[PDB]
Amino acid sequence: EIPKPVAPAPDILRCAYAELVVTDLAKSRNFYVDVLGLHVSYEDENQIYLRSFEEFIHHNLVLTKGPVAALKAMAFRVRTPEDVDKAEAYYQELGCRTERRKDGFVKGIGDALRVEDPLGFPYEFFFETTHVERLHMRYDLYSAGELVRLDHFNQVTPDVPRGRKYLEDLGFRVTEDIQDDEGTTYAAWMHRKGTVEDTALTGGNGPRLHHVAFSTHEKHNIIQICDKMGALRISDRIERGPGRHGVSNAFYLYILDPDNHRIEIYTQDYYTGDPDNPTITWNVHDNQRRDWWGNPVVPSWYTEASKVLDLDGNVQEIIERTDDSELEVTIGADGFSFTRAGDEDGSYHGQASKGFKLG
Amino acid sequence: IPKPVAPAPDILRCAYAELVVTDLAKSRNFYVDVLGLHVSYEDENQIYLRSFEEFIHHNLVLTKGPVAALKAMAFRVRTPEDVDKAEAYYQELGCRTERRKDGFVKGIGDALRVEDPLGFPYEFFFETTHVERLHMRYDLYSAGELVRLDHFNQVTPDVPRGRKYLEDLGFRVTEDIQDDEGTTYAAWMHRKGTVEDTALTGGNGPRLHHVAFSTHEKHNIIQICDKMGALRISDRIERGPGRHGVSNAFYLYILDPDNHRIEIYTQDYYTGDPDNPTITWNVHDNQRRDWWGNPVVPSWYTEASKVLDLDGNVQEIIERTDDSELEVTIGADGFSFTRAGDEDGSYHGQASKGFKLG
Amino acid sequence: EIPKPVAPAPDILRCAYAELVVTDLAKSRNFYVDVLGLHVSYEDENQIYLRSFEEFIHHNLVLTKGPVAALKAMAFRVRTPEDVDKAEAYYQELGCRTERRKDGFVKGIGDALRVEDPLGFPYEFFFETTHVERLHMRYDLYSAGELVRLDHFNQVTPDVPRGRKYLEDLGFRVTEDIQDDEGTTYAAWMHRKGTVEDTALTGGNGPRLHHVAFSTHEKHNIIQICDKMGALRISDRIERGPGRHGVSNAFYLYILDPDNHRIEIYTQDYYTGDPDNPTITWNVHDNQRRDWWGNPVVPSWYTEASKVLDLDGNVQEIIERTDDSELEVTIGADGFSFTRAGDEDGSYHGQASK
Amino acid sequence: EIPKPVAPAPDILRCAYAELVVTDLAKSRNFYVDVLGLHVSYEDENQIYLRSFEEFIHHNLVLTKGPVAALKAMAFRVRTPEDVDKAEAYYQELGCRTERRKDGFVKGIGDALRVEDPLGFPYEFFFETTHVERLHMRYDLYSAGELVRLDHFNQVTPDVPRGRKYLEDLGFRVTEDIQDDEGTTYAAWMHRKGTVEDTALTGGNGPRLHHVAFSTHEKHNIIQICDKMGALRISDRIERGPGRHGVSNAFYLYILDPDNHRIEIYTQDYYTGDPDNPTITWNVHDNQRRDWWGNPVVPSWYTEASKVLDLDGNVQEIIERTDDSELEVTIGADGFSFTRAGDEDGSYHGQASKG
Ligand SMILES: [Ca+2]
Ligand SMILES: [Cl-]
Ligand SMILES: [Cl-]
Ligand SMILES: [Cl-]
Ligand SMILES: [Cl-]
Ligand SMILES: [Fe+2]
Ligand SMILES: [Fe+2]
Ligand SMILES: [Fe+2]
Ligand SMILES: [Fe+2]
Repeated sequence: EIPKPVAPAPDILRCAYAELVVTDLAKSRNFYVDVLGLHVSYEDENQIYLRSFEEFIHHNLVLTKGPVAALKAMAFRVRTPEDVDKAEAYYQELGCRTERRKDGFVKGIGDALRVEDPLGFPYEFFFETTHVERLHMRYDLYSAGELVRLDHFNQVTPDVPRGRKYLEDLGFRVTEDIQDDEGTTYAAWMHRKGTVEDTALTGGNGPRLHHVAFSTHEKHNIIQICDKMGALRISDRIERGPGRHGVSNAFYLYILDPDNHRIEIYTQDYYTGDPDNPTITWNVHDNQRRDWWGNPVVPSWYTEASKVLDLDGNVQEIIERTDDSELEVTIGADGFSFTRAGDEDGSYHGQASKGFKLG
Repeated sequence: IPKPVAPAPDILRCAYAELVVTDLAKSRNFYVDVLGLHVSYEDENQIYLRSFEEFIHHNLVLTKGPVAALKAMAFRVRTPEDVDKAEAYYQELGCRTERRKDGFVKGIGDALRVEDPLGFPYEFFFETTHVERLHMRYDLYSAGELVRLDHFNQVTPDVPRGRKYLEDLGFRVTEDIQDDEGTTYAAWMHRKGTVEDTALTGGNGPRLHHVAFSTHEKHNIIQICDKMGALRISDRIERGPGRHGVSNAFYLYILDPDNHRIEIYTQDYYTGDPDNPTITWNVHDNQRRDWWGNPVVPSWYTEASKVLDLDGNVQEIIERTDDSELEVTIGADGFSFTRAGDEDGSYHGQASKGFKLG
Repeated sequence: EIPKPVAPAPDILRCAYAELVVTDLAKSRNFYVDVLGLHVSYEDENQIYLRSFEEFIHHNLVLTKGPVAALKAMAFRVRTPEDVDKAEAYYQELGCRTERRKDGFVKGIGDALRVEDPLGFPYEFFFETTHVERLHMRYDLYSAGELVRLDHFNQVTPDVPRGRKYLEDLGFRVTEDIQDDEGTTYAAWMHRKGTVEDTALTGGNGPRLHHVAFSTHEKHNIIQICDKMGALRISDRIERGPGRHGVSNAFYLYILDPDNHRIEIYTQDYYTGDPDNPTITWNVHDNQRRDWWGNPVVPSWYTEASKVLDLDGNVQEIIERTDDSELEVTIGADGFSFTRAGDEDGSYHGQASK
Repeated sequence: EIPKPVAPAPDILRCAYAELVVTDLAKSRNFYVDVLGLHVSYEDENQIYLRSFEEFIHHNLVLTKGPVAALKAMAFRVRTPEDVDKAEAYYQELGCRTERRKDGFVKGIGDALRVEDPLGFPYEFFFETTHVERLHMRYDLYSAGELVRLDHFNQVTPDVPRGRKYLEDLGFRVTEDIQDDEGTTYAAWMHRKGTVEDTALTGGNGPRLHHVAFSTHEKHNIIQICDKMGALRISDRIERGPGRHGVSNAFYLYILDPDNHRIEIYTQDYYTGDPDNPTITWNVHDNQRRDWWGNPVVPSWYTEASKVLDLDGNVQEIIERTDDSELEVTIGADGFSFTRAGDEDGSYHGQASKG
């Protein structure tokens, strides 16, 4: 159990950007710029800095060339410069390794703290950032699949309750979770900015990065991404979806970048900003919890995720989950799911929904 | 099947299906309360339903009976005389016909039913009772509104044989699915200038694969899925939602209380020019049925509705001997590709996206 | 009135393309390609040939550089090559001037007949056309405002009944119209392809071309055109809309090209293919007939339209409408409209709505 | 100038609900429930408590039968019970009339403070509220025009700078505003919850309530409201729109209830929660500031607004704006607006855009 520090938590606004290490920068730029339409804030031979249509901070995604694809940092914006000091004190009290750079780790960010957090994830906290042209009314640029915001991260970690407590102390509130009737938590979603999530925990071997999520305005924009992927004959890079989530109630799509970093495209979750926002707990065997329409969750969605780096840039060693596996208990050999609680009709025993089994 | 000397009836479009249903109240709940179709007439025996933009009496007749099945798939013809032409055409084909001057179902007049050469019960009619066209009744409009009847899809063992017959009847092939060794797995064909009025799916038959209704927009289809989740009947969402390859339409397949399959469809393309370019897809192309490469659930290939003869008895099934689309794509000896010739993004002995057959 | 020929009418499939004369080709190209996203089928220093997303024939729009902006031809595809000969015999019997070019008037069209029709409009009939790549699944090209089909033309003409009967003899079926209780017809819509319209007649001084219309898939695509025009700071070229039509039930927008040629963007009218398709007549004073939400129709919509050319390329002289003016009876000083017939609440007298 | 209290401001979460006095409870029910599809949390013979599709607090709208149609309370929810204490001390230091009830003024709200604020508006602050079934996944109920959230209020007040300063001291941050080159402010928008607005000031004679705004998921849902109103042959109750706003970038529609209370339907503005969120100032003569597509703003939109009540339920006296009138300077007889700054082409003199 991760103790609550005496030192006050930094006041975190929102998820702000991810730095992903990529192996072939030109290939990755083709994906995020040509395919997905993100806007270039800056690039050179080593990095690409990208932002969403409605962003005014410098970037929402930095692609950094390196030998091993991995998450290098997941960055949260804090409310004041002094919150960066607070973050440093808070993580030092937690016994975590920290690194402070007054002029930033990446271009367009100023004073910044990176930490190896207690779950082994590389978090950044910053306030200072170079404002850029906010493109929110640049409909001359707007794509049929336009990514309008950065929405959230999702982290794979072996012990969800341990992580959840730590994130709650840091001021995130859990909006939804997935549990069973035997005490196991499989996943949790938690926010600062008043949407369903700024980050999220998925039970599994970790630390690994499950995905980064961008929003669109409307559901047809997500459909267009799928359609465009078909036209580009890269439909094999559509992992899962499109669908309606149970958890979050968002319309969603998961796609895979050239280094298999998973990207979620997301729209129309709900307001969570009230402090007594009702926490929704879904049962792990409810077949409408992940896809509301009951479509089966591909096994890769549970098993595959990106490496994460330490502050030296080396891959963090993976710690195996010992709690029950969501995959196993729902679609595995001894798995079970239901459409209606207590009804055998529309239930699935040892296989996935809709007539499929694990490959 | 030979081309008759007699002229084909001039067919306008698919118009309505009569489905036999076993429990009329449960079927009513599905078609009216879940799907929002509009009642034109009902009694203890039948429910007559129409789509939002329709002016003819109905697009769907649900008839209570002992064995769920397709009883008639009906096409409207251009003139009263075309019913006489249909009768002569099918008589020359040596098919059983039955003519009723005052119709088989309410709101249809002079009508001919035939057991066609493929074993399917076709109706041809001109005369129909017009009703209030609800197309601007936005006070009634559902978030999932079904706006038109679009097409039928028929399961039949020998696709080329059926195709040639429909071509003689004036349907024109728009798209099809073949392999490199000359097998045909499916064909789509039209009269009204959309991708299909009816379509042939290779398989044991005669069976009715589905009846399709349109929506205005893609979000309307999404809403049907969402509503089915809220009603906790997501298990009746068979396949989708998706984008089709063939037709380019956004789609969904759902199952009614008797397992009759309904497609919801939108935004296919114009085919009314006589030299409309045909499109042939390779059976192993994993974008042909779902453009996004999502797997086709095996029930989509195997399950379909019984059809009746003109006495109300079930038509006997003839087995397909040509290769099975399921088997050559997603079975244990199957394969499909994302890019022709590329092993990356290819699937061998299983479906796309990491699933095998359950 | 225009007598029915004994010669058989050509079998007309649909509206197919318009040739518009434009004064500055590069400015026109910016509007139709860069703003509206139409797809280049051919271009040179004198002409740009453009098509919609789902088209397989060579083009839906030809922009031709010339001294005077005008409609040069409104072209219908016919069902067979022999239908061009039928069109020639038909228009000759009508006493109309015709010109036949076996190798076409514009690139990508073959054997073609142009006529000065009885209403003074330059019609073209052709069958042969060069097929091109049908872009309907090219979602790598698809714009947020994508124009997917050519839908129809709309013609200003002084005597709507006279034109309507002529078009009916040619096989067009009227789907909707606007009339009053005194028996005046103000507009009619008519089709071959089984939508609400391939061409339409608006009562006014003519021959003039009121608009060319393109379809989108969905209503948001039309919204995007407006939003894009705002971002390009050319919102002054949004003439009317976006709205829901009463007539046609379509979602719509009217915009103006650099020569003030009017383009409609249109989606989601209904099927009219059955021969007893019910015809809808609206009362001219019904304030929901043109915009279903009761938004006012700006006067320019009724008064402004494009010149049309004769076969020598000279502008056709205009004949003034003598029947009542829809503008005058609805939004002019002695005009009126209602929301609910017979209710003075929601009625407008001597001005427009809202 | 309204002074900044020594007392700390309450932590305000968001706009939460409005209480509207209406004259015919059945006709108002028909509008809000049958036409617009809002969900009934509670009703009796005197009041109807309505909520949006995604709401979990008891209600977003209370219709209260009474003799004079008016805003009775615009309510904001605060972060903690102790913030209702903070509110009370804050408004007392401002010399405002206050009234606190530990068991609420309306059903479904607990300890609540109502005030006559320095601009003459009845504000309520509360934390405690009865939770109800959150209908956000009830797609069996979802309307083609579904109203999903309460988004904001908009207030008519004669002196916008004066009001703006007061709201900023209260913790609202200005996101967008409308000014001219002569030092006049015509409108401002300001937020707590990280959208463009929780309330907004429109320069005019006041206090009056300009509108209450509800969100939809998508733009087509707003189009459907218009289409439905045509089918019901009540298109005359569509005042303005649908449109794209300049200010806020939201897709919008303004309609009128049976007592002429103005309702906005709104979707797809942007995130403002960062504390250095860039302000956007529009010039009052820019014809894309209110409707981005340049559609004219009808004069009633500027002139008409709802009465508001004091804490005794009497109508607040209206104070006249003496600053320049947005109507007059843009669409009046000596008005002006432009499409492109400095371009005569596409400008309008003494008249509204589009003919
Ligand atoms: Ca258990
Ligand atoms: Cl999920
Ligand atoms: Cl398919
Ligand atoms: Cl109109
Ligand atoms: Cl505005
Ligand atoms: Fe996610
Ligand atoms: Fe189909
Ligand atoms: Fe038109
Ligand atoms: Fe507003």
